[PDB]
Amino acid sequence: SDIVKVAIEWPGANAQLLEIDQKRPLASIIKEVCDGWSLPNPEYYTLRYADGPQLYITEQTRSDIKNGTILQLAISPSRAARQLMERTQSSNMETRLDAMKELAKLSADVTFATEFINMDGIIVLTRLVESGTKLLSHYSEMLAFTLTAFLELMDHGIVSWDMVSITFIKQIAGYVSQPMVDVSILQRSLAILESMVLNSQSLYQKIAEEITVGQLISHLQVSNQEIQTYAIALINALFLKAPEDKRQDMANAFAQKHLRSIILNHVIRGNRPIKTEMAHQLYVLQVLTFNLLEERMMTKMDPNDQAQRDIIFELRRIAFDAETEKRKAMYTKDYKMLGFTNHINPAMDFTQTPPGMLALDNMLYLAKVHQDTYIRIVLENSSREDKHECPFGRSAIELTKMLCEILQVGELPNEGRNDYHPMFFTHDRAFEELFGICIQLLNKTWKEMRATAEDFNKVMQVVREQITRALPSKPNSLDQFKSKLRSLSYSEILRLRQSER
Amino acid sequence: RKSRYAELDFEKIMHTRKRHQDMFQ
Repeated sequence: SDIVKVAIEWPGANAQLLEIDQKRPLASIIKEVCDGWSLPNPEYYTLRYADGPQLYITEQTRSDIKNGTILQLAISPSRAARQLMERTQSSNMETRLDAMKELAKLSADVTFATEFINMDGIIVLTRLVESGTKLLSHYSEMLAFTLTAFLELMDHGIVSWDMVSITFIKQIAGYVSQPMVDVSILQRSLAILESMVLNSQSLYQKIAEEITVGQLISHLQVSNQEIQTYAIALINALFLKAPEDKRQDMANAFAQKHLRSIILNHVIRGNRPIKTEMAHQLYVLQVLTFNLLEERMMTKMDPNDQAQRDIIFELRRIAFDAETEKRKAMYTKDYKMLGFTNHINPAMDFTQTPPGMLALDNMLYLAKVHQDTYIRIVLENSSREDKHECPFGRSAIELTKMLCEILQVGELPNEGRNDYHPMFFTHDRAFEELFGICIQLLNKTWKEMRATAEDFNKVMQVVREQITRALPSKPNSLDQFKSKLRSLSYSEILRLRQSER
Repeated sequence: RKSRYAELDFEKIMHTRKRHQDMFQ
């Protein structure tokens, strides 16, 4: 009643065509097949798919066999695992190489892997890496197969990553930290370190000590996109696993060794088009990078802290002192003409989280790094006692909040996204630079709308539309982003809105 | 303080398994 038509093949023989009763034990089928070819000891054999990854057939997966499938009679997984336990440890180096090749093939099959793992097969591989001689020089091909088999076995999730010795860890890290070796070995070594880091806080700690920022970044400079992808993956893994209180230091260390420009020049603008898995790693890197802003975003100012109040005083001084009766008039209004809602105690405005102290950081950056722009914006609006001034303090806080929303500061990385904004790979302080560009935009839009204070939320909405219609054009640089914004003036936003209506 | 990343399925988010499969053909 429940039948599947298959052909079963064996080297040197003609196929047997069977109508397999799915109620019959596989052992009965295999004995039939063996008898057909005069093979003794049917219990030594099993069936596997002839095509694809050639998986072993079990009483489970036999249900998936489609009519007309070609199967092969093969050595059973248990006997194959025992044979490879012997041969991967042969003193005959050709025997060992051949065995490791076969082990790398079979280890992807969980039916085989469980047999091999249950004889401490993984320890055969780790002991070889720990103590084998001339592995990189004389036996690099064998070593690549060894590492392939190791990673395939570990990927079945049967045993904990914490089983690995400090000696094995150090050897794998050694392959990464060395003036680059074989590409196959480096690829697998990076892959193993990534998996170790992701799966164990203990392994993360040991690995973080064994590899330098410089060594990791150097691997981004190879022309091989898979090496580059695993290098960024390992970097991402270290960031993901780093304690909250160490992640910022790590970012500064990578930044000082030019991680960003190396990615820009060797990946983003590289000869080889970026394929999906590299794109995904660039997405994760950008998510982790924006999340470095999250703590400050959620930090409230302490309005009773004189040092923090003094930062706002400094901000005001930089602008107001660039302006004498006029200057006096500004200061008599406390912080009103710097545009804070809380005129007398602007520190209170920085207790809103988001954006909290991040907004203060952005303002101080603009004032220290782009003083002329800062002064222009404040002074065009600090003597304005018609209701048309653009309030700097209030605007900057709301803009910082808006940028955090747009760029999704605080969002976790997930499996489904591969998107990133390439212009953030073009400047060490791209977030702060973006703030400066967007506060100039906000002031331009404000003036284009002849806005008053009552219009504040409407202007912010236009500015939000401007920014978010510019980003999907994927500007290559901050300058390109600026050019794009110029093509989205208030009058253009009006036209686009009308076209929707 | 705890890590904001402590609770996620790191291999799944990182596509670790898929990348191995790509590498091992």
